[PDB]
Amino acid sequence: MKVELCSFSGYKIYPGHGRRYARTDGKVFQFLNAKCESAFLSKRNPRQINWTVLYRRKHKKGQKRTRRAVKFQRAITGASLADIMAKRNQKPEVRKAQREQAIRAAKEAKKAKQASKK
Amino acid sequence: NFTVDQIRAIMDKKANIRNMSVIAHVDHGKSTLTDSLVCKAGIIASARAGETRFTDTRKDEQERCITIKSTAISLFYELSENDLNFIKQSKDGAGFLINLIDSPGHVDFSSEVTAALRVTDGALVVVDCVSGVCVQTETVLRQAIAERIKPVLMMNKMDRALLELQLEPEEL
Amino acid sequence: SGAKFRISLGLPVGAVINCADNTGAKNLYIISVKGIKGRLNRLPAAGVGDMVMATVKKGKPELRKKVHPAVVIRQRKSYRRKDGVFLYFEDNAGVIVNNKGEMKGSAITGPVAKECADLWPRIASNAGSIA
Amino acid sequence: MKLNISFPATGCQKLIEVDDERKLRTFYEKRMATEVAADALGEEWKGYVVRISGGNDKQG
RNA sequence: AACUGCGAAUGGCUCAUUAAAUCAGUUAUGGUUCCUUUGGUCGCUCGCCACUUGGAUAACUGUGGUAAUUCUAGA
RNA sequence: CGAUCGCACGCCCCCCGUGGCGGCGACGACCCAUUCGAACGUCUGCCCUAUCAACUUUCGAUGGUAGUCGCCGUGCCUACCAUGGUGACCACGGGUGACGGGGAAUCAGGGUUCGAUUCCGGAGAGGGAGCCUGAGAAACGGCUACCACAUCCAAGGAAGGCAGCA
RNA sequence: CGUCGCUACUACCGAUUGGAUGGUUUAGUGAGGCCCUCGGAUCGGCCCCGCCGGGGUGCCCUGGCGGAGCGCUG
RNA sequence: CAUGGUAAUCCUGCUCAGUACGAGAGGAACCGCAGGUUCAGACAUUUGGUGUAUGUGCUUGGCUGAGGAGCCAAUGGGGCG
Ligand SMILES: [Mg+2]
Ligand SMILES: [Mg+2]
Ligand SMILES: [Mg+2]
Ligand SMILES: [Mg+2]
Ligand SMILES: [Mg+2]
Ligand SMILES: [Mg+2]
Ligand SMILES: [Mg+2]
Ligand SMILES: [Mg+2]
Ligand SMILES: [Mg+2]
Ligand SMILES: [Mg+2]
Ligand SMILES: [Mg+2]
Ligand SMILES: [Mg+2]
Ligand SMILES: [Mg+2]
Ligand SMILES: [Mg+2]
Ligand SMILES: [Mg+2]
Repeated sequence: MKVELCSFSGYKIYPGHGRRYARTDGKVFQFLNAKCESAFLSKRNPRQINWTVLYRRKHKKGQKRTRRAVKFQRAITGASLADIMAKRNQKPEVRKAQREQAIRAAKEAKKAKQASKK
Repeated sequence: NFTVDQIRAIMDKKANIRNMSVIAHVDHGKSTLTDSLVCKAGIIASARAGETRFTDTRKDEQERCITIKSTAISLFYELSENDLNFIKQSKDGAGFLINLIDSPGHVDFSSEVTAALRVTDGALVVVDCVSGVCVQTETVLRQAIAERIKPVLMMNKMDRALLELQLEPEEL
Repeated sequence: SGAKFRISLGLPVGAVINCADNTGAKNLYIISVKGIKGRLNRLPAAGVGDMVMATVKKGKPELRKKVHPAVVIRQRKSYRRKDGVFLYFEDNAGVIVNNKGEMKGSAITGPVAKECADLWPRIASNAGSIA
Repeated sequence: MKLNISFPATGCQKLIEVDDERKLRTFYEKRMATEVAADALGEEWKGYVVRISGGNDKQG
């Protein structure tokens, strides 16, 4: 079920009208009536003939939705949505204890190294 | 449908290869039966379904559907374990391999049938129902017994009995 | 399957058509049409996908002075395709074939008529583009 | 006619075959990357709008 | 395994083409390009991440298609 | 106008004590020079042919001039003016069973023939033509089109280039 | 010594607009590439701005959601 | 309706069936299906043709003082209809 469009006049051709043109190069064309195909065989520019639709489109005689998707919910091997949530939300003054503990441990090791060398 | 050099692994795996030669009277579906064989299966073979196939490796064979020169094909197949205990003889693995030679059984007695028999261990004798046992089938099994080839009967063309003759099952 | 449909003939016996193949023959002078019963003073004509015969006029010399079977693949006389579309091409073109239908060249230049294509599978396989 | 469905958010993408032409009308003659309503399939594809990531011709 | 970097413009073969053309010697580019090697230069400018910023992406997992390719897609 | 990567690791501590400072590299780079070169150029030099003596100049031929492009010099090409340039010192045209040279054969001397071929330069990768990347290709065991061959094909397409070793 | 007589060879002329082979070109068509002007299937961000929100303190830090700024840039 | 005229014809392809038959090579038929040739009888939706609707543009020469509007040139030509 195909409604063609005229290769010159740019018109919806209904099944009962028009003809086809097949070119030795391989190109195919469709014309509405004798007038259109005579113009085409005359090599006339349709954007010059005053009623070809593409002419009006050129001359402006007549007359988008980028919807975003920001998602991150996947779990990660060795953990899950719960586990990642739990280890992401120790914000209420729980990180600091681990923070200072690691810093002091690093400080204690460097004093241990100071002892070993001297 | 595997690569070219894995024929080694099964082909040296003794007691697993099977060598057949199909023998029948003329036009008895040797080509058709072997094409049915090659379609589904294949060690590299595809699933061609257009009547004649790799059985006839020569012109003026497909243009008269008459077999002239015997052709060999390598084929593969994977077997389900139920058959792997079905197999009474020595069985080694699931990847069973076939060396099949489709050979013309014409009344000229193109010695290709004999060549295939010599290079094979088993024979797939194909005999039609409505045509009965043909003379050339008797000929080909006559050299099969002489050369000590294991024969196996593959009777064909019952669609003629069903639709053409509209025969009764007991008469079948 | 199904046999072809009658089409506008528009290609009489006296016509001169070109070869769309690689056999090197250029011209084709229709000689008769295969399968035409005939009539009084009605010179038989060809259409796309008709087994006809023609002589080559311009082309390779060894190929000239002979009568060869041919099939017609192009024409500039229109004909309805039973669906209300009328199709015609620039020129009337055909390709030299053997008796059975195997076109004796190996390539076809330009498009082919779909009726000719499914009437002759060999040329359809070789046909550049279908139309 | 094989339909490859995918949840990029959840994975679990699988393949299903279909034949309902009336079903296929709904996504026939559509552009790619087009949000189309596939709710026609069964009574349980409701509330599912889908995007056309592409497809593969009969000749692969 | 993949991404990345380099090489793939070497070499091998043949002499069809080519008659001041190639080529031989000579001499110029102060009228030009030159990855690489090597030696130079790399704080010369005043002008809310720098204790390091963003995004994709193969390989990899899963779902396919094609008679068919060092064809590939979608997630 | 380094948001890089290894291999040793170490040093100053007043303010301290956690920061501050240094080694060996590698990978880098705008550009300069050098190297490998490449390209176009100077002068001279080539077999036979006059039953090839006048060519070239519309369609660049010979220049000037301003330009385009090219990496640059240069009708490379364009726009305007000049009618020019070569030729019996063989121009031009035709053949060449012509890739050139180093050299090979012959050897009183003189010369005569042969150099497709391992070295050098040039060209080609079936015949044309156009390209991408790349410093370097008009590349072809790179791509694209045509022609000519030519493989498989469920006929819907896909893939070719042994003047490389065999 | 010639003509004439016999036989083979060899070229030469020859209607056939002989035919073929390449190259050079004239006019015409012209695939393909590159360049140019466009063109915009898609893919981004700013504008988020209805907000739940709120903080230096309804004058938001914003935690994410949601329309969409129906613009502004790639 | 007495009467008189009278019209249909042939060939393909599929299937039958690669079957009957035949050693093989070869190789039909009937039912059915899809067409096609010749002839006949109509008809213009479509496609083409015709075109002086002298319908509408374009245009040669001349003519109405020019613009507009037109006309003549035995259908002025020509494009479309
Ligand atoms: Mg007569
Ligand atoms: Mg040579
Ligand atoms: Mg790093
Ligand atoms: Mg030589
Ligand atoms: Mg050399
Ligand atoms: Mg490079
Ligand atoms: Mg090259
Ligand atoms: Mg090249
Ligand atoms: Mg009567
Ligand atoms: Mg008129
Ligand atoms: Mg006038
Ligand atoms: Mg007036
Ligand atoms: Mg007037
Ligand atoms: Mg008058
Ligand atoms: Mg008309």
